[PDB]
Amino acid sequence: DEDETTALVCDNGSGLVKAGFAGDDAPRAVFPSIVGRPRHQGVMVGMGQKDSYVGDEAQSKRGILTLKYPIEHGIITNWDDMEKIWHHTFYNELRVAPEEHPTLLTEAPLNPKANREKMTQIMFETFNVPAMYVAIQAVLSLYASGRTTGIVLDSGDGVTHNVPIYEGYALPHAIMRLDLAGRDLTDYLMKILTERGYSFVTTAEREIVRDIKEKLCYVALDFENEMATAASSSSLEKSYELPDGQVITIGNERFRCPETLFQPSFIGMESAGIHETTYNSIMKCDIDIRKDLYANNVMSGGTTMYPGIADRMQKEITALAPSTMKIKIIAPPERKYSVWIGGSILASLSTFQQMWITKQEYDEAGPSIVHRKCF
Amino acid sequence: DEDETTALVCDNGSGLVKAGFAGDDAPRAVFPSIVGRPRHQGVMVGMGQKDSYVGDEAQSKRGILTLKYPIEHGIITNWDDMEKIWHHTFYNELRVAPEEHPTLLTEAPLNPKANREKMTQIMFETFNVPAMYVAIQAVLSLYASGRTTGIVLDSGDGVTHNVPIYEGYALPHAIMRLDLAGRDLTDYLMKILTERGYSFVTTAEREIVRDIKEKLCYVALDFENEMATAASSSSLEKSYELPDGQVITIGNERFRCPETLFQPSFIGMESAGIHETTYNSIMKCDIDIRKDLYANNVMSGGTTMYPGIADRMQKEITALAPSTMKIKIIAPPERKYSVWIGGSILASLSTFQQMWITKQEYDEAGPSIVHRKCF
Amino acid sequence: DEDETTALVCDNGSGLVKAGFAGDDAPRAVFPSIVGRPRHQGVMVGMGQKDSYVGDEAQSKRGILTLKYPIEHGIITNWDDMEKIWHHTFYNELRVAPEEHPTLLTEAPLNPKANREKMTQIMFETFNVPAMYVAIQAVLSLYASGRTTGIVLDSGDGVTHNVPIYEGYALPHAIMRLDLAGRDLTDYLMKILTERGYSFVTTAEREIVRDIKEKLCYVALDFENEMATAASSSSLEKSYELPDGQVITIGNERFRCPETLFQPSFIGMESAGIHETTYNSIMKCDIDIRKDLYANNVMSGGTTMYPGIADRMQKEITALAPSTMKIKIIAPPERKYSVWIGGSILASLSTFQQMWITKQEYDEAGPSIVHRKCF
Amino acid sequence: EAEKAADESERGMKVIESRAQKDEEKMEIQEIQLKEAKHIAEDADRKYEEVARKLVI
Amino acid sequence: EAEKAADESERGMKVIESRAQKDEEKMEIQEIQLKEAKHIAEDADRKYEEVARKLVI
Amino acid sequence: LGARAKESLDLRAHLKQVKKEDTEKENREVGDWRKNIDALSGMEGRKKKFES
Ligand SMILES: Nc1ncnc2c1ncn2[C@@H]1O[C@H](COP(=O)(O)OP(=O)(O)O)[C@@H](O)[C@H]1O
Ligand SMILES: Nc1ncnc2c1ncn2[C@@H]1O[C@H](COP(=O)(O)OP(=O)(O)O)[C@@H](O)[C@H]1O
Ligand SMILES: Nc1ncnc2c1ncn2[C@@H]1O[C@H](COP(=O)(O)OP(=O)(O)O)[C@@H](O)[C@H]1O
Ligand SMILES: [Mg+2]
Ligand SMILES: [Mg+2]
Ligand SMILES: [Mg+2]
Repeated sequence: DEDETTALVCDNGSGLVKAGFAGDDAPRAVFPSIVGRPRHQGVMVGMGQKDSYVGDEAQSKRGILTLKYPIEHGIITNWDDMEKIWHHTFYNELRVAPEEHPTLLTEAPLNPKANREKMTQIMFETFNVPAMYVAIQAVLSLYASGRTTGIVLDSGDGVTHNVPIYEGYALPHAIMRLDLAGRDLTDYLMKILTERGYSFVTTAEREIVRDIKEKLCYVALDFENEMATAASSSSLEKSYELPDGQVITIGNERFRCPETLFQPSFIGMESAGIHETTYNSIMKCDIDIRKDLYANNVMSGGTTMYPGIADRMQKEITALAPSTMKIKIIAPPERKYSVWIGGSILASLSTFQQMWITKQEYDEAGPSIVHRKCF
Repeated sequence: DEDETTALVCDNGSGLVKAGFAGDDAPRAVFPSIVGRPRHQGVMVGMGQKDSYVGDEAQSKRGILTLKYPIEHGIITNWDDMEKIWHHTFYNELRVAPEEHPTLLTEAPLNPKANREKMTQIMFETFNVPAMYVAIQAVLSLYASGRTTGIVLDSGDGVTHNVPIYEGYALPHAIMRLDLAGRDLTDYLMKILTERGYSFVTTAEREIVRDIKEKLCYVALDFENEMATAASSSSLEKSYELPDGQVITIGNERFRCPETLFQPSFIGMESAGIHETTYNSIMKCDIDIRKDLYANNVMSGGTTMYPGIADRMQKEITALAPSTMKIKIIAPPERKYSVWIGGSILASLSTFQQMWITKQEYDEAGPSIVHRKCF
Repeated sequence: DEDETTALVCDNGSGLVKAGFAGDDAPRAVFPSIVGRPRHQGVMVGMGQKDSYVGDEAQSKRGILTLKYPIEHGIITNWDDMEKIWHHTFYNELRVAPEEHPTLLTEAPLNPKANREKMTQIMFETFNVPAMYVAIQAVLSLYASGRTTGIVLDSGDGVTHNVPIYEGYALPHAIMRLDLAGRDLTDYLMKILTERGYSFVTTAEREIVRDIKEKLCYVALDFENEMATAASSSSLEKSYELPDGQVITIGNERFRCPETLFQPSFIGMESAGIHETTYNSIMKCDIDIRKDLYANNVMSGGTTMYPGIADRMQKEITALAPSTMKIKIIAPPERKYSVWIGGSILASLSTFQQMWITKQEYDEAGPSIVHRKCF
Repeated sequence: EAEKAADESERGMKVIESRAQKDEEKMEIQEIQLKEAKHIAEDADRKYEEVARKLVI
Repeated sequence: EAEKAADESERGMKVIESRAQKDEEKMEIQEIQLKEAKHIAEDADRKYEEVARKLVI
Repeated sequence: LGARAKESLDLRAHLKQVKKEDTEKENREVGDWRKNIDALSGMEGRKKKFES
């Protein structure tokens, strides 16, 4: 722990938890949001026999544990799970006590207000944090980009959000949430791999196939033409070496997986591709600034490490929108940490401690005070 | 079909289509303006496999169809959709052939002149109606009220129009259209219910929440005081039984949803509440008759079935305008049919057939003749 | 600031504010009279968060601000708005302190005397101007023309004034104000464009359509014949490239918009065209000089940059008045600055400082002294 | 050794990205200036033609 | 892992360096074009003003 | 024009500099430290416990 009473910066992103100290450039403890529970009961002795397993421990013990998600698309299952994982993060991973450091947290866009009130109340009772602040990840990604104008595409693991912000002003009237995310990607890839001869249901193979998505997946420039040329495609077809050692070969599926977000009719969504959701979002607001939105679009999330989103994005928007002004996307490398960086940015300046949510305000007005203290 | 060659009376209201015969008291075929399409492709056989689904058929088949709106705020998407729905109305629902009956139609206020010219041309070519007349729904609601003086507030599902008419004379210089309507109401309620923990995007839940608006919604007498007392409000809080069987409880939202029309700053409109739009409309015209406008205001539309518009209306106008003369609103029960009733009224008198738009006039002067034949 | 104590020359024209130093040929700081205010509340930090936005700043920030007019047709809303905009003009735009320079101001014709008394009092208390003079813009435009005989048509953005002056003598008995101005032009064009399929309400599109009026609009030589030939008119129909990039095509509307001033019955005014208002004005005064008024008519205002006013003016007056003497209009290029030029002319001569309204006169007789000091 | 080398390479990324972004800022500045110059030139040419026509008449 | 990262960073080195040099070339092109445009604008201003003076006469 | 460009680029550079400040504060103390496995050759074969 630093000698100074600097604040805690924790991004509880929908899919990854990244925690650390204020003034740091990158979060120190970063782990996926999976939680493992003993698949069977206790009869043995001498070691183990522990209920909750979180972090890399559960990653190593994936096979023996039922792998469960305490949060999915924002919905909260069991607050005890968050209690334990935050205990682990603060003491076993961050080696910090929350008594002496206020916490800045980031929440998924348009999270329930009742969810905020319950989570804040359990937090304040269970923990002894001196002060509090929670913010939407959209403005955090904006801060990471450091440009007040643009539309943020937050692609988490449970929801994809499109949020327009002009000159550092939120536009909730033109903000939308789409239920397509990593979960859907894994599902669709699971069914295609089932049609390829490999049919698995458990979560270990879920992580294997999301790793495959991280490594080999394409974003098709032209879809049906690329499957037409991918009929044989000995060179274009790509293989992976699974940890057991078998060589699993995939061809068109590499670019037929992320395409589903762009083409939701593959597995039955009324909503069109996410580019249509950015398009409608843009026109909902006044006409004039729309060009700037076209030229200032930002994309954020862990998924963004994949190739192909930028070219597809620009080409389709230019197809939909007039091609007079030039559209260009901006995306700094390793932007999944960017939100946490913005949290540090919030703690940089000396005005941030004017609106810390202190203990006594919550003791006076209950959780309801946040309704007036954040917004 | 009646033995007599009486005319067809059809109100294509922005949100509902109500069609029937002249001389009738109520329209016979009344259906919402939603249109359903097959969400997927055809592989099965033996039944169904039909493209367009309209009326109660689509209402029953809402889940399987992409639900699309052929008209929104007056804008026309695809004339083929109107072609099919009019075919359905005339033959499957009205069991009438348009060959032997002239048609009186009502159009949304200030509808495009190009829209009128194209719709009339496609109509005349596709159909074989002997004669034509189209009128603004404002004077139709006036006729239903049967009083030549007043300002009509037409609250459709796409637009809300304020139109002053003194002694049976239109005042286009003081007529305005506001982009707030049922769509906005559903949207705002959707986001509030999202903040209540229930987040849906599809149209079935859109109809469910508009039904909730029909049943439970309030118009707050005092807004912030009623949320202050609605903090707990066990008695004031009201519940609904959704068709799946879950009990969904809503409190202040009941009167926080229609309030948005009165308070547009909630979701960002420069225009103030609709009472301000009636106020400005009134002062635009000569001072003297303004008092009569205050005392003769009429409201029309399906939304008017909700409670609370009358009291709010009068109180705010009295707050804005001097309280010497008494302001009173008039609104007959089941006034959403009233426009169609006025259509029947138009066919009642024997002068109406002096200005039927016959086939030969259109054949001579093209669609352009309507520019001289209606106005 | 110049080393000399020369006076300030400021034209607060109804639609544009043009300010600078005496002895200069053109005003230095020229901005439209629109004022922008934050459309929403403050939650963000690090930049902006300023209430009043004036000048090009508001022009760039039009989309984010509610755009309001501190003056409309002469009526004053909030003196604080003038306080702020004058502060901005003097210090941020003119880089001058009013302590050391007397101010010559121009006011809209027939402005309220109570308005003059209140504005002068707030001015003298708030500011520290050494001396004062305010004049009607009519004689200023006369000075710009430099001919003591003529009738001035001042076409501002809120009012159009017709004022006859013979041999440098005002004729208030034959002076009239008409409520038609730029606002009306934009409104009428808005409704016609609504009938063309494009329906906007916000002020950004107001500025876009007034720009369209600046660029493409005609003044029809013959009205109904030109719409008759404008039925198709592929060559005569003209297009504009809106900043978003869409091509918006307009035909007869180009000359059907300014025609409304000439033909007020389009949107319901008892008063006839402005040429009738110049005609009546002329005959109210003695018969003999009327011919000179016919031959010495002057037109002034920013609108005058449009084509077609001169030919229409002369032809209609010759139609109304006998065609013996030749009628010719005079209008120097860039005459919207001309008033300010005349202000400089007032400061040119050494008799002007005989009737500066000094601080001590106002301190003695209050604001009432202006009632005896200007007129 | 390899990880240290990778870190200095990462610093290379950072500083070269900074070079690219400052260049891009200057690109926007000079391209906007070019638009303004060409628009003013076209307007001045049109004004010259109009005043020549007026002079002839 | 370290070796592949270093190689990826080398690929980035060359890509971004080239981008920057290209931007500098564009800068020079834009500069000379802007100078020419400013010259033409001044020319047009002078011409229009001279014509206006003749017109006034 | 120069004023417009200066204002825009100055705002951009202000946000850029505030972003740099966080990196200036710390740059290495965010990573974890080294604990690789190596040596241990001198340890005995008959462990004091029977997991030998
Ligand atoms: N290094 C990486 N390369 C590619 N994809 C990644 C990487 N790390 C994480 N992801 C993907 O990002 C997802 C988590 O998204 P996350 O960054 O938590 O969203 P948010 O930005 O809302 O927190 C995971 O499902 C995973 O598939
Ligand atoms: N029985 C009812 N009770 C309450 N609201 C209704 C009822 N029927 C229809 N509505 C509302 O009226 C709207 C349709 O308005 P409509 O009557 O078509 O406007 P118009 O008068 O312009 O035709 C629908 O969105 C629906 O929410
Ligand atoms: N360069 C221009 N070309 C055409 N019209 C203009 C131009 N500049 C201003 N206007 C018009 O002039 C109007 C403002 O009139 P203004 O000159 O302020 O009247 P006044 O002479 O009473 O001050 C604006 O509404 C605008 O439409
Ligand atoms: Mg994300
Ligand atoms: Mg209605
Ligand atoms: Mg004027």
